[PDB]
Amino acid sequence: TLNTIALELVPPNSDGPDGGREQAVEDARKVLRCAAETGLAGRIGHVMIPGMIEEDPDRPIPMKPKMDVLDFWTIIRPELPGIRGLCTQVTAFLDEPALRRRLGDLSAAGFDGIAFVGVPRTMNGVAPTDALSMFADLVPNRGAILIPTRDGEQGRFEFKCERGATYGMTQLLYSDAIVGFLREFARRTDHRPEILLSFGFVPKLEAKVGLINWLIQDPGNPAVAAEQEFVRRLAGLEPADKRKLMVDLYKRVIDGVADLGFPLSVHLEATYGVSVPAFETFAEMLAYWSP
Repeated sequence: TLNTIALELVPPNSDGPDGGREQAVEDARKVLRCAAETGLAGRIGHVMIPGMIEEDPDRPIPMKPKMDVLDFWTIIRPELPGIRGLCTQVTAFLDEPALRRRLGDLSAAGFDGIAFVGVPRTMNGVAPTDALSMFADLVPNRGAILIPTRDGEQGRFEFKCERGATYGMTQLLYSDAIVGFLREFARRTDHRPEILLSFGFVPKLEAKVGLINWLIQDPGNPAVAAEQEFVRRLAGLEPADKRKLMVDLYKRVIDGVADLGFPLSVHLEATYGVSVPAFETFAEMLAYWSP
């Protein structure tokens, strides 16, 4: 059981003369600063470093290269004493021996959990679900991605638990759909993976860029339609009003799943960047319930 507060920390752009090293150091320090200014010093137990970033084909300016998960971790680990590592890992370009070597490298560096994921839309090894069960003593927390609104997620997530998933890291949660999912999942199955509950701060910039709106989109799915409308509302609200709405949602989710039998961790995300306003919302969420 992780039983932790994980912060999403995206590696910096490596296109510059220094490869993003100084940017990585300022990122780690800004995380500690925001936590300190909001009353959450020492509360974060893990950083969640994504090894894959969804690419939107319709973004005009292509995404600059990013640091490797492990290169990024090597720089920020001295800056984040006591905090452990989580990550996502693309497995499509790793055969079983190469997967063994990567798992060993991550395990040695101090990663507790790893979620295997696929490649972006615009991109061309072991399948993520087949990797869950391989070399299970290395990075023993093996994660699957859970999207409770997705069609057929019940049988999909159930099969991933069969195949060795020990925790589920959810897509960003902007409704209480996770409550109905886990209730039905606990009714149908004995599987009780730890659920890493993902909550993402929404700033006013979402109203212009629409990044989060795109990340969660699911055309035709009315449940996601409701969530996108919730995100669009949040983005236009004044800072205090949106903090209350996200905290209320947080309470509905925690209160909805608290008696279902799944171990709970919390996954904090700030899609547009770590900020003090983001951590002001995080703090009030964790003040209601915290792992």
